[PDB]
Amino acid sequence: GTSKLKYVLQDARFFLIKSNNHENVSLAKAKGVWSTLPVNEKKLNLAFRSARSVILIFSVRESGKFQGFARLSSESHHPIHWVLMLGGVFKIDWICRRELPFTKSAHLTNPWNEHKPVKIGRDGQEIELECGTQLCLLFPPDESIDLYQVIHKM
Repeated sequence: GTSKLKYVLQDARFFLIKSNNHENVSLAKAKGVWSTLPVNEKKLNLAFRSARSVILIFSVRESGKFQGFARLSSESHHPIHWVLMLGGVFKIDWICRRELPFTKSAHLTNPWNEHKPVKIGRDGQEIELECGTQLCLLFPPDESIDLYQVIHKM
C-alpha cells in the first residue's frame, strides 16, 4: 500500500540530488550514506533539524531518470571511495531503490525553481512540498522496503 509512505512524507522537506555517475548512487544504496559539497551540507543540516523527514531524490546526470529516494537519518559527521573537498557523511534510509523516468514527472512543476519541471535543478535544489510529495508517489512501489523501522526513527 501507500499509507505508511504518505505518513513518512507528511510535512517533509525534499531535495534534488544530482550525481555525475551511477557508481556513487550504487555505493549510496549499498552503504546507506551520502556526502555533498559544503554549501549543500549546511542546507541539509539546517533542514534535518527543521522537519520530521528530509527526503533526498537522486538523479544521475544524462540518465533521463531518477534512481530512487531516501530519508536522512542523521546530520553530517566527519571513508568512502566516491568517484569524483566534500563535507561530512549523512546516514540515509532508502525508501525506494526503483527508477522513475523523467517522462513520468513531466506534469510536475517546482515553485522553488521558477516552476520548471521537477527534473530540472542544480544539485541540492529544494523541491516544494506538494511537488515533492507527488514526485515520490510516482515511483514504482519498492516491495523490498519496510517503512516500520523508518517510522520509529521519527
